Amino acid sequence: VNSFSGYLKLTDNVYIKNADIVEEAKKVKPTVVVNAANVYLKHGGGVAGALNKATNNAMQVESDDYIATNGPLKVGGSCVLSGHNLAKHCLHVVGPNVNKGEDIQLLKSAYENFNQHEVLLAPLLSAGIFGADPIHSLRVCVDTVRTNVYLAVFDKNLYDKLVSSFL
Ligand SMILES: OC1(CNc2ncnc3[nH]ccc23)CCSCC1
Ligand SMILES: [Cl-]
Repeated sequence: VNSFSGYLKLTDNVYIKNADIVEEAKKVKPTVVVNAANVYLKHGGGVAGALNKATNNAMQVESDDYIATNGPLKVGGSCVLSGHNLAKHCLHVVGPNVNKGEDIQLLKSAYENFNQHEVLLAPLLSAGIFGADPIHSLRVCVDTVRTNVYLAVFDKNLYDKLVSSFL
């Protein structure tokens, strides 16, 4: 039993809600919140910009030190950093950005990072400004993640379409 509330159950381990991931994180304070990161951990917009703003830019400061030490992530890769005021940890995961020409096949590799964590609050990878089809992202999530994932979908119209079309 956990403290996530109001989710629709899609499968044994995947749940979905119409919610702002920032507000969800502030309420639940989960062990792991997933960021929709880019390889440079430049949290300018989308989910990343919103999560960073909620940390008063502390996420960006920590991320800049991480990159200065380690260099960029790989597309499909991840790193674990602090969750600041939002969660214990933030798992920064880089899905392919279709608006950059990146291979959508890397979406499965990105979701594999979730399997290293028993429970996560997450957005749909490569959705929104990363330009992939969110219906496709949900399918890859369900077919790849085996740990317990609570998906927050900001857009109510999109949430309803994802539910209604789910196979
Ligand atoms: O959910 C997405 C990604 N974007 C966000 N998701 C959750 N919380 C968020 N807060 C700010 C942005 C944001 C992908 C699925 S379709 C609707 C958009
Ligand atoms: Cl977005």
